[PDB]
Amino acid sequence: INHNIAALNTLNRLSSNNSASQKNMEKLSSGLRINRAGDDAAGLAISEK
Amino acid sequence: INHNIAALNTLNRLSSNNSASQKNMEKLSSGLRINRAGDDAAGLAISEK
Amino acid sequence: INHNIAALNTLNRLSSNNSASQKNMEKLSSGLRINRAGDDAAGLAISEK
Amino acid sequence: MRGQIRGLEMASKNSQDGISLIQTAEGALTETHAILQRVRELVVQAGNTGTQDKATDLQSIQDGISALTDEIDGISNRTEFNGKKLLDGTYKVDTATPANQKNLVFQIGANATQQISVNIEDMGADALGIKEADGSIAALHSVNDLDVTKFADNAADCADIGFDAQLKVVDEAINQVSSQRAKLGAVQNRLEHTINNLSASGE
Amino acid sequence: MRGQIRGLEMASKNSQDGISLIQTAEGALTETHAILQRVRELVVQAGNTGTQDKATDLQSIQDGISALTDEIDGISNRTEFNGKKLLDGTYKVDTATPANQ
Amino acid sequence: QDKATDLQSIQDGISALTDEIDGISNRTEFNGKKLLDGTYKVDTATPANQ
Amino acid sequence: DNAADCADIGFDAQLKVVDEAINQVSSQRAKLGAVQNRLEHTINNLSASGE
Amino acid sequence: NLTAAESRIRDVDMAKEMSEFTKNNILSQASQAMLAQANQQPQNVLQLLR
Amino acid sequence: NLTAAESRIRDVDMAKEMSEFTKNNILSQASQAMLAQANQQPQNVLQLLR
Amino acid sequence: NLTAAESRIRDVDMAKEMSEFTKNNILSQASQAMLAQANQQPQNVLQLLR
Repeated sequence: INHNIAALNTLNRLSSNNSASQKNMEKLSSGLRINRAGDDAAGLAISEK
Repeated sequence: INHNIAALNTLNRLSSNNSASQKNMEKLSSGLRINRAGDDAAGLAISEK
Repeated sequence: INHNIAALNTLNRLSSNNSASQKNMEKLSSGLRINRAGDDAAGLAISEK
Repeated sequence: MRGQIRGLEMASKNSQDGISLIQTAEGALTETHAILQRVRELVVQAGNTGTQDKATDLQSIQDGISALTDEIDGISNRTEFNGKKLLDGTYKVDTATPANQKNLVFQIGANATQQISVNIEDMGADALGIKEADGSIAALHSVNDLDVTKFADNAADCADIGFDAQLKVVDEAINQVSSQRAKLGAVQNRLEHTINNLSASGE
Repeated sequence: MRGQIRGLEMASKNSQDGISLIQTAEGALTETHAILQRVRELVVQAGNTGTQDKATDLQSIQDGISALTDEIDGISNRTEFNGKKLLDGTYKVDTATPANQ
Repeated sequence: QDKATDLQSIQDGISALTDEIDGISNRTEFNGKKLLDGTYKVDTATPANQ
Repeated sequence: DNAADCADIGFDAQLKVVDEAINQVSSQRAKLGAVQNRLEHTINNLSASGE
Repeated sequence: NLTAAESRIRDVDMAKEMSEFTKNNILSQASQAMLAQANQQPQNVLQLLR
Repeated sequence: NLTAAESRIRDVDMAKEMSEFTKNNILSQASQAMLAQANQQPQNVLQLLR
Repeated sequence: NLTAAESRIRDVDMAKEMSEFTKNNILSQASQAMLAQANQQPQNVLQLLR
């Protein structure tokens, strides 16, 4: 089944890890634990206020 | 009996070994000794909690 | 009865074996255990879906 | 012999197909679970940070949670195998009613009756299975997410919204995922050892 | 001589058939054994990790084990030779009863 | 796991196989005598019909 | 509807039909080949006796 | 999981299929050798009964 | 302490798992070589009994 | 955000595409080996039916 094996779970981990490290940078670079996205829009809207 | 010999026990070992190395990767790639499957659902459900 | 002997059962085995090895190739070449033919149209129609 | 051999070949086929179903539902429940982790994060935040968050903040959270609900429901209503909604929480509710079960049978053995009985019962509305869905609590906190402003009224005072019941819904929802995956993986192991038998015995 | 020769040909046949039965049951018992290894893994875990596992955890384990039981029973109730359930545990229980062997 | 249509696909194959078995039993003739006429020599406990 | 539940369609009866159908072929061929052997030994007798 | 499911449907045991391929080659060749022999025997007959 | 507890549950002995990975590669490859040999022997037979 | 949007349109899963590339190489080579075998069988036939 050679043509069916790619360790696709590894590939999924890869996508996950790349986004993960990306997020780390974005927070590091910006100095923001807050998200740009509305994820925790409570805490965001607070800090906005 | 040429048509009956394929070392089918070797073939069974082959299937076993391919799944084995696969599992090794999946844990290595994910960094998870835990299973996705409920095998040791005790330890899983614990780590979930 | 010289004109009546051809080991026709051997000939029938021959036709069978040629088609057999042919099928093996076709699956090997295509990488498909599935049939082109509707033989196991259940499993086929599943994989289609 | 050949009757049984061929039956063992199709047995291996059927069991592998079993596995495919399993791992489908398995990965889906893993993602569900990951959501539920996020949910509990939002529960602890939906402690209102005590009283510090305002009603709008709880509504922002609740928008996020209802969004997550819609995703859980999406899992349970998109996870199909051959059209069979494998996370149809009403697939095999035992009910104490044999007539209504859709028993997830797996005929594997080349011999008659050699079948495996499996149970599906999880879905987005399946959270604290007290017996069934209780009401606003025990299921519909997973669906409707009671932490709107009722929480700010009684952050602890009445259990129904006093943070307690909600966290218990989430905890039990997770526990039901855990046990569902436990059954699921139990059968996974079964089919592993089955196939090993089918292989050796077939040989 | 030929009577014995032919009887030896069918003897070889019968003995090879013996072997086929043997190796059938053999491989089945090997798989059974492998399960039992997994079982003992689940026994040592079903030391509850002492007390650390909870009742639900033990039930998750027990679900797995009862599943394994069903597989062992499946071995012993699927391993047939010519219909003869070769791992019928009641096949040849000596019993101290010749009538039932 | 198979659905009703899948069982019907299988059943189409099997009924096809039936038609082939019937074809065997209704084509296997010797000198016209349908040698696999299943009603050729049904003993029946009736000597008159054998 | 009833993959096992009633034997009539519960996979059991069907597999038993197939198994017995095969067994009836087996025994039919058993009789058939018994007669084959008979005619083998018959012909050997007819040949020797004829000679 | 779904591509794996498909892969199970289309699972080629490539080792099996190469092995079976090999066997069927062998069997074809053997059978043809025997067909040659089937053509050889009646020639021996021809000479011997000339 | 809690993330450490989890880590114990999900503890990957990465060295073990790379090692075992290696082994299982070796074992797969070896077994396939033997499957080739299983296909070679009956060919030798074919020639030798031709 | 816009260059990211484009990037999603032109998103190459480079790992996927290297993997699929690999596979298609394998598959091409395998199929050609089988084409050789397709040319070998009728030669065996030629000798065997000479």
